[PDB]
Amino acid sequence: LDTFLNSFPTREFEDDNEYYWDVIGSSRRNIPLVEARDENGVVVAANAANVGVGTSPFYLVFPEDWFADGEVIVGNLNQVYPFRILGDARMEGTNAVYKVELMGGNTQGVPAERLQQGERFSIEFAPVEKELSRKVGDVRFTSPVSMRNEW
Amino acid sequence: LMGGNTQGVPAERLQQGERFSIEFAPVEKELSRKVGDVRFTSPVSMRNEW
Amino acid sequence: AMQLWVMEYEVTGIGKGCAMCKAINPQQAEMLLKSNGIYNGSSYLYKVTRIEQVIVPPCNGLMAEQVVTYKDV
Amino acid sequence: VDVGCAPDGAMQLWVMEYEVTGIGKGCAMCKAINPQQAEMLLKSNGIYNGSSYLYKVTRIEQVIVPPCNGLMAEQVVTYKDV
Amino acid sequence: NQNMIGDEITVRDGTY
Amino acid sequence: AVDQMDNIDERYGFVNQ
Amino acid sequence: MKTLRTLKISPNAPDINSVWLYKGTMKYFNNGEWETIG
Amino acid sequence: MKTLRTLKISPNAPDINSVWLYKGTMKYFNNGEWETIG
Amino acid sequence: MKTLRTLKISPNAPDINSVWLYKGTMKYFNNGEWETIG
Amino acid sequence: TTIRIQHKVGNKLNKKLAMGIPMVRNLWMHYVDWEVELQFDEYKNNAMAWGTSNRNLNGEYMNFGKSGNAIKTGAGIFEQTEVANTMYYNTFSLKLLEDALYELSASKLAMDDRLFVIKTGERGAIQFHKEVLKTVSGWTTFVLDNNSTRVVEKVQSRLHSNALSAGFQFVEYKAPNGVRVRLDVDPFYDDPVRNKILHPMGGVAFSYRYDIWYIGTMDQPNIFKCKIKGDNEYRGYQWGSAVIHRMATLGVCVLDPTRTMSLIPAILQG
Amino acid sequence: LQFDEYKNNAMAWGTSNRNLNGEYMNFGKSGNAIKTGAGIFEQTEVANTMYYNTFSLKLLEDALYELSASKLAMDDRLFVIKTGERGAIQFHKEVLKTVSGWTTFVLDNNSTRVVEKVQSRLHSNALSAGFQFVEYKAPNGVRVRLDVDPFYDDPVRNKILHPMGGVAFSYRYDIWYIGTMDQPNIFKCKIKGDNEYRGYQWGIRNPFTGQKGNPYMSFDEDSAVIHRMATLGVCVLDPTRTMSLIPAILQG
Amino acid sequence: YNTFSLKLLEDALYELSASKLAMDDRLFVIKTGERGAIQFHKEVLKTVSGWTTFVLDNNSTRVVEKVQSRLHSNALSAGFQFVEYKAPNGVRVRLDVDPFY
Amino acid sequence: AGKLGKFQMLGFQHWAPQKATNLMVQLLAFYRGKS
Ligand SMILES: [Mg+2]
Ligand SMILES: [Mg+2]
Repeated sequence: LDTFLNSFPTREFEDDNEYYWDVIGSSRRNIPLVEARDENGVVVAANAANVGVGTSPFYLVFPEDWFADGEVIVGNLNQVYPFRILGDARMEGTNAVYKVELMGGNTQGVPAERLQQGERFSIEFAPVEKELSRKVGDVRFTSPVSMRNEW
Repeated sequence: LMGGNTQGVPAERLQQGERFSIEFAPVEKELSRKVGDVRFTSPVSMRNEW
Repeated sequence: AMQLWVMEYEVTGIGKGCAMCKAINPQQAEMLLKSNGIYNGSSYLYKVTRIEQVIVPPCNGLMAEQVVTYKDV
Repeated sequence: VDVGCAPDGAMQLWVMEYEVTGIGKGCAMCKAINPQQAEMLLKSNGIYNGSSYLYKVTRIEQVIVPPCNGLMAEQVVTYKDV
Repeated sequence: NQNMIGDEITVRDGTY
Repeated sequence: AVDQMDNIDERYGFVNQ
Repeated sequence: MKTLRTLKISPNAPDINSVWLYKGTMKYFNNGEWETIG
Repeated sequence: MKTLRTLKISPNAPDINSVWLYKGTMKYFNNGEWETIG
Repeated sequence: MKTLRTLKISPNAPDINSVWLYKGTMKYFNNGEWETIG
Repeated sequence: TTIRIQHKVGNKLNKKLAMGIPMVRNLWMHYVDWEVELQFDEYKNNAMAWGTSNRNLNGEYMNFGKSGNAIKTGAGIFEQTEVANTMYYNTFSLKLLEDALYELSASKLAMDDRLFVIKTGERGAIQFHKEVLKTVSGWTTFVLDNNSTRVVEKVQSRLHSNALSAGFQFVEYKAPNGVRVRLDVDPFYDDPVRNKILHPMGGVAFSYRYDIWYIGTMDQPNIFKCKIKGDNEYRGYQWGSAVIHRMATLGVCVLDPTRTMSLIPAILQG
Repeated sequence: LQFDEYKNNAMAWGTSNRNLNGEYMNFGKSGNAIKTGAGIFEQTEVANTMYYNTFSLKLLEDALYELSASKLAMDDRLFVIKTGERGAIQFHKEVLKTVSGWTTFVLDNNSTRVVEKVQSRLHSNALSAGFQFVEYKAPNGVRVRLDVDPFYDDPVRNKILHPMGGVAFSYRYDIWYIGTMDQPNIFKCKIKGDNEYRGYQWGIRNPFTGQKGNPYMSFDEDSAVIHRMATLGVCVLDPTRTMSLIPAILQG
Repeated sequence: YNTFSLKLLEDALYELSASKLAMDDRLFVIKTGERGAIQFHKEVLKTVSGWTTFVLDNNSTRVVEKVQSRLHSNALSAGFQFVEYKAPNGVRVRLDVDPFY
Repeated sequence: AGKLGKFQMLGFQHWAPQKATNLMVQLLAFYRGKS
């Protein structure tokens, strides 16, 4: 038992109180969908038609203001249906709804199956013009929690 | 019962033949009083003839 | 973020399963399985057969059990 | 979280894998005060509690309740494992 | 009051 | 410093103060 | 076509390139199923 | 004294030094013909 | 769990670790005796 | 294509924060100049590899920005190489793989120039391993022994004089007429953030994507990153409010997309 | 000797006596609370909990591959298992079941050398026999190796026996180090400048220090009492860098 | 014992050696007679014959040797004996037959 | 063929003693972002 405990080094402490150490995770995250509404505000059910049929605006409601002014986010199928966010988040209480148009040359719209609750969404990038561009995008951070032990 | 135990020890863990060994003797930090003790052993012998 | 829900289900053609979620209603516990489970791209295969809430005061009890046998395959 | 359960006051949730010898494999979800008690609830209240010697439990793992919503644990027993 | 310093741990079994 | 398995390090973005 | 070089005595099912022997019933894995010989 | 080592799954008869398995009938080469076990 | 890698055609019992093929029978060693399939 | 970022800021966090809570049993100061450089380097990485074009066949761009001018976007790595040789499978086989790679090599490649380095994820390597092993297990002509393959070798151990080890993995497959298929793992297929549909055998269903870059020898690069000479990256601080603005223009070119074959799972389609 | 045994058993085998409500319920002889912290073997079981009756190698490899999939490098996936002697035989039979399911390959004696030739007076061709599987190499860089420790097989502290012979603690597998952390994961805590206490309470003579005559007496009795004291702890920073696999007859 | 088995002697010598001896100290030289060597030989033949997870080729064992004879060009001999057994965790067994037995 | 939850990522809006180590700890029960 002492041969096992001699293979561990020794860090000396200043006091005999409990001690902490801060553990961290990543800053890159995907956010679930809550619901998606079309241009008139009625939610896109599963038994519905396509939503962005003419590069038309629609809405994506998320449980957190995680996305930004001009970013292209993608659903569970990445790069098949790019979603360019139009404007800042309108906060419906804690929820954040973004006006969203389809970006990747899409002229038939996103399916109604691809706009349901639970589908995770992820930031790709924020594109602008070549001429007279204005500010888009934002930066995300992360915070550590602590663990504990005593003597 | 140490360890944070709230709901006790079961009764079948306290029967005849249950073996008990010494871990250590933990004390309070302020105004602790003496605990623990020290134990000794002794050998044997054997014998032969012609 | 209210209650715990233990689900027994059946992936159609693939096998049987067991799962546990944290949701406010059992309509969301099926939502958190079909969207976050391992059959994420074929979520139509999940056939949830039993949902029951994890209430404590027994403190010692089975919640789900489901055997795949040699004559089910 | 201090509901008065046996292991130091808290409720403990477990996931069990086993293989019923001659029959197949299966999953289980069980609240139990010990992982020894979780495998005794298979042999007492299981589907094969009559012939309870068939249970060969290969995993008993604890599930920790998260701070908020989400899928906690999952265990599929596929037809190609069997 | 033979307090082993450390940070503050106070021993109490009689005078030493 | 990116790890050999392409994983980024999150501890470089902080300042100890 | 498919050659099997082992015969396995087990209550459980063996690997699919083996013969399942259990107490008097012989099985073998053909077309995705354990096929009873008898 | 004749040691057969491989079992073969084939819809028609294999060599005489191998066991013939098809659909549930085990056949092997005994007394000059394929003898079904059952 | 128990691999029987050989099969032997003989009127005498070959070995514990081989399969005993006599006219229309396939016996193997199980539980201390010869168990016939079919 | 043109990329832009901003952040309203100094070293301290702002409103987009997220904490990571682990599940264990009994349950600093942000350098803002290192996060606006890392997460704008990743805006350029996502525009390069995972970008999409918004033009008609009339030459018309489809999306207009805040200034009324059209947002001009060009395709990326993964869209330009997915215009030829791309296959969407529901089950992985060497029967589909060795037939796709032979007909392309019989019509385009000499026999010595038929080496195919599959780039895939980590779980794509264990799926390729079990599909060669299923193919090898149907080679009932040849008796595979431990003498040549050495799946069970002899390691030195204190516990026994003759102590063994066990394990193997198929990393290469050699097809008739000189078609050789190798396998290496890129770690970026196993991204938990970007890849969100999961596979029932473990992973994120994008590690099961096989990509043959570099079909043949071209005497020049086929895929490269376009760049403007000088310094095409811009930076600006808008003190009121203190907003850091960054802008960068970029591009990716694939000259011959027919020299790139992709095997994507069909659950990532449509 | 007994004080050093108190120091080792507290560091290795410690349980935190803090309640769920953040209170201490064990009160000392003065009436103040006895505050203890977790040991080595309590801090290490909070993340990679695992219990079993039947050992499965497939479950061991598919739990060391799901946390080391794309986090550890391909050359950073050697997992040394510290266990007992009877955990090495349970590991040996489970790898032996694995390589007997590999019916694609033929394990010939010409390479495994399970039956060796030895020189003996009994025969012109005399043979030897014996083998042990001590390593399994999982796909994609994961290697699993045993390290039998006599710490596990200790029959004094370990009283629950196993039905397959020996103590049940021999059948416990612990992978203490998974990958490289950039810092020590497991270490032993001490206070700086804290010398462990040693005091004597004696009357007219001290048998311990051999001193006859006392200027400052403790009591009037002919005695000497030695008091020794130590404050000590351990720390495991990342318990997800450590996997455990315990027999469930130890009851958690 | 009434009948000898390797399951008896390997367990008699492993519970002894796991309790009392180190790893590198488990060499057991068994003193016996000529009939006890054949009784030893039949049990480690019966244990190795159950190891059907390994194919035991004649290239390593050489139980059938190629000898020189007047009768045939490819002439053969046949015969072997098992005189040792190596149990796990370091336990070896060596026979030492004694004419006094 | 099943997962178990080992972490959960929450926003902050949905929410000194001595230090054992000075530099922070990345747990293996956390995904990390890929370049
Ligand atoms: Mg292409
Ligand atoms: Mg741990």
